[PDB]
Amino acid sequence: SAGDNINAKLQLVMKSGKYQFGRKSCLKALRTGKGKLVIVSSNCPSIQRSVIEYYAMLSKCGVHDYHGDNNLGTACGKLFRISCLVITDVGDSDIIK
Amino acid sequence: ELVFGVAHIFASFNDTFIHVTDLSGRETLVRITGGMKVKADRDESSPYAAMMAAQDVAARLKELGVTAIHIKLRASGGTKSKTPGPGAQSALRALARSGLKIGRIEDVTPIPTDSTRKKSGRRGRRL
Amino acid sequence: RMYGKGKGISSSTLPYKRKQPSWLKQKPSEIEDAIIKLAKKGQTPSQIGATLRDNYGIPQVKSVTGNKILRILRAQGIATTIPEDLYFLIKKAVSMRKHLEKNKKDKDCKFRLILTESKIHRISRYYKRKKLLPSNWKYQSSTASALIA
Amino acid sequence: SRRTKKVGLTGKYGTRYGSSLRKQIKKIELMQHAKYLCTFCGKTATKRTCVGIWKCKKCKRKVCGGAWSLTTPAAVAKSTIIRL
Amino acid sequence: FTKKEWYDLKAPKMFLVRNFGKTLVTKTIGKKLATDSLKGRIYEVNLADLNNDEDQAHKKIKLSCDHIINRDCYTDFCGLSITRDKLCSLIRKGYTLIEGHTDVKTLDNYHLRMFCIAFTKKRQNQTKSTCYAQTSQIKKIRKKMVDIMTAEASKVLLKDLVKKFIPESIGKEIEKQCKKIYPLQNVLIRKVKILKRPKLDISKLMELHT
Amino acid sequence: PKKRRNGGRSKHNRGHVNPLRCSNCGRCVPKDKAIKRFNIRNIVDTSAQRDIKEASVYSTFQLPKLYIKQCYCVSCAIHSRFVRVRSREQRRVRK
Amino acid sequence: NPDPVEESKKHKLKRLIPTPNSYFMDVKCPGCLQITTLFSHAQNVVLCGSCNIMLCQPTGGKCKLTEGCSFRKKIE
RNA sequence: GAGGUGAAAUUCUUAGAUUUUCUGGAGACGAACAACUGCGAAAGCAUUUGUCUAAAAUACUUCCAUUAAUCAAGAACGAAAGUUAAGGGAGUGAAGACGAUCAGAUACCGUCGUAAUCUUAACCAUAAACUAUGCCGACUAGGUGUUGGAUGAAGUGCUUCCUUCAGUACCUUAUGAGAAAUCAAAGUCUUUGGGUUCUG
Repeated sequence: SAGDNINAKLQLVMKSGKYQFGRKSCLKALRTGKGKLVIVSSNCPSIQRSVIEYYAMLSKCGVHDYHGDNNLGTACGKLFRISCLVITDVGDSDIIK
Repeated sequence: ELVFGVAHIFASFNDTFIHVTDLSGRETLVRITGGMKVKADRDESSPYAAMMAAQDVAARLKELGVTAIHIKLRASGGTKSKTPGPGAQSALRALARSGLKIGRIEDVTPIPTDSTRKKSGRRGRRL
Repeated sequence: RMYGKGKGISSSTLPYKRKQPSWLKQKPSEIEDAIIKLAKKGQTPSQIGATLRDNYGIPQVKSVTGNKILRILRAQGIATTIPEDLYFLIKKAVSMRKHLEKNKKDKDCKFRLILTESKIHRISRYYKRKKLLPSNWKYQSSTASALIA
Repeated sequence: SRRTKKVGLTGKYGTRYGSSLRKQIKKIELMQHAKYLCTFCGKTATKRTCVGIWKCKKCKRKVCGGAWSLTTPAAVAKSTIIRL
Repeated sequence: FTKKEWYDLKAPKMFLVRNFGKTLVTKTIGKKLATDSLKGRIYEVNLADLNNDEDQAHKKIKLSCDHIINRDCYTDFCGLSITRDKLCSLIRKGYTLIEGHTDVKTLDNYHLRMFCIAFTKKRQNQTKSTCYAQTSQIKKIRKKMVDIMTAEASKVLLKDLVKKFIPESIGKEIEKQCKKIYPLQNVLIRKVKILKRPKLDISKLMELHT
Repeated sequence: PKKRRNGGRSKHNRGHVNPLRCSNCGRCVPKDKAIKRFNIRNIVDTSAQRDIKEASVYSTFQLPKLYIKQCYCVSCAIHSRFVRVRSREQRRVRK
Repeated sequence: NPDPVEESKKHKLKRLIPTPNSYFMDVKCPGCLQITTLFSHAQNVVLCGSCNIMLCQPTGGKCKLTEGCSFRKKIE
């Protein structure tokens, strides 16, 4: 029972706070600095992982590899592959610490 | 000056193997059993056969010079029976009355931790 | 018991006293304020009531406030669109389906999946018997993963 | 509607060849022709191209495998290798 | 036969008698060296008959020959196990039986696989027939016992290990630690086996024998 | 009829048991039915025991106490006089 | 005469008239001097208000409390 | 000379069988602990370890607010045996060969030995699948236990006793029953009706 915590936190944050996902959208968020933390899928191509992680460390933001693959669609509430998440406005959730 | 030798006594409801070996456990000294003693095709495990064979090996070992004997008791096998055969007690009695030095007696009859199927089917034997 | 055997008579019994406890002085206004804030902070209503009873000491909310917990949560529009029990049971359903796809040999898992999905259909029929659910719900086993929202 | 009861994909062979060799063959081509999930993209779009190569339409990144199964018990020794 | 010669045996220095018996070897004719056949055998002697004491009549140690000069051999520790009669006599119904084993590599690059047998305790005030413990309790017993044994079985050398098997300073501390969780009864080490040993070390073996 | 209340086996809240084999005949019997005797018989009879003891050494050597734990099927048990038919009114009494 | 029964405490829960075995307590921490309210047979951990310290170990029974303190049944 | 038997024979054995001991392989199984003990709806499930998954029991001043019971149709699992396809194939071992005993013996007994038994993927849906007692629900009588809890008290943070749950058996009693054997449920039935299905 390790990833159940992150699953629940993501479930709460989708209800509670503004969210953006998609490669171009997350790039824009990290460039403008609005992003607060990024969730990256495990099976995402290594180039995307490297570029997102480098941009995060340059822009002073968090980063978190998910426990599983790019089937975060079943967890995030959508119905399609997503493979990357940027949380622009954390709502009332315990994801920061 | 005291020297020890192993004596395997194998009693399996039949011929009582007497097998005196070097204390190490290889290159045995004298193997007599009970078969070549009784020619009646029966009573191999009878006390008479074991007693006389044991007294013969006692005389032979007196001649050789070894006196101290450890005892290793084996009975049939892990798949046929579990109790020592009738002739084992007679062999022990004969070795006691022989005059040979006796050491330690121990049981080495194999005990199967597994449950390998033994002879006769589910209905079992009929005698 | 619904399945297997065993009555399991263990449960919780509410006290004979139905008014507010005489020692209590806390006011409902702050009681509803605190419950709304916490249920927004994130917790399902059963444990919401549990933590209200434990950490906050407001026994018999139906007595200390003139309304029940689900109704005071829903009256502000924050109400979850699926009931607590059905949501939890569907989560269990998707969990053992995720396991059984990996392992097609677990026969007791198959048994309990059949049992739980029968319970799912029964409870869904009950909840749509009232006006407490969209009438178009069918719960196909395909979109069960994302149906939790 | 359902044009056939049980023959299914092997109806292309007509009445020739015995049932003990048609039911036997049907066991495998059903899961051969069906597309498979791709690890590299998560899109179930990997088909067959030859006797031993599977290709994802989305990835355009082909992977070797068995004759008709992308994975097989003889190929699930990766767990023993990877436990190290 | 009449072509064989006596061969006395020797044991490492720490023991009390260091000389228990005489083995037998065939003649010295070719093409055998009359030494390779002697080498690589196994032994069995009571620790009671090797230390002249009654208390230690329930354990036996195998000895494997490792070096030969002149007439007397040198042997080496090869295996420890328990006597079958006391092994059986310990086990009786009404108590659950606890078994444990693991593999530990020693400080001397030696691999020894060992077993322990444990029993429950009636104690005084239970006034009942059965004396069984919970499955989780037994699992904790097994985990704690393996963790305890591996420390003192790896941090020391094999000579110190085999000497510490003489006063049995393992079971006493096993009992002391398990006192705080669940009381036990007579607990011991059933069998020791040599999983693997490196090549011959003449210098170390001869210094340990002297 | 229902001659025996427990059905010749302690089977209760159980579905199946691992079956063992009879020592004598080899027939398969479930564990909770076969007669079991946990037996402690000496290696040799006392007559030879005496001579062994005073022909032994250390003056404290003790002869081993062997263990058996043997089992028997119903038919072999009743054949080898391991059990008695007893009487109906007494049949219920065990110990 | 089962109606005026008196010693039915020893009887199982949901006796003649159901009555919970639980109760509420007021705990005073020794040397910390603060007031708070606590529920016996709770199911979640609790910390004080004045100084954040560990109170209870939640178990299926009546909770473990702390080594010291003075708890009084707040029942009226 | 060895297996062998109530005997004997078949069989193996001067090319060293049976037997002691050491090393490597294989397959099987997990005894002794083990029980009128546990879990599983049922068939079943006893070495250790890790992962994943479920269920039940207690306690609750937590929620839901009638969401329940049994079921024609239907569905899921379903011992051994058997069949299909690969693997694997020790031991046992339907077939069969034999050697015996026998008035004869195709069998009981003895030697060998094929299908099989074991693993993966599917069928087959039958058993004395037996507490032969369908399931749910209230009541009537006590004791002895015993498995897992929970409460209070005491031999010394630990160990027993008091009480109470859920199982779970046993022993006695029935102005209860029945044809009896017997049964605390097969009882609360001519003073005949708690609900429900199936069957003769």
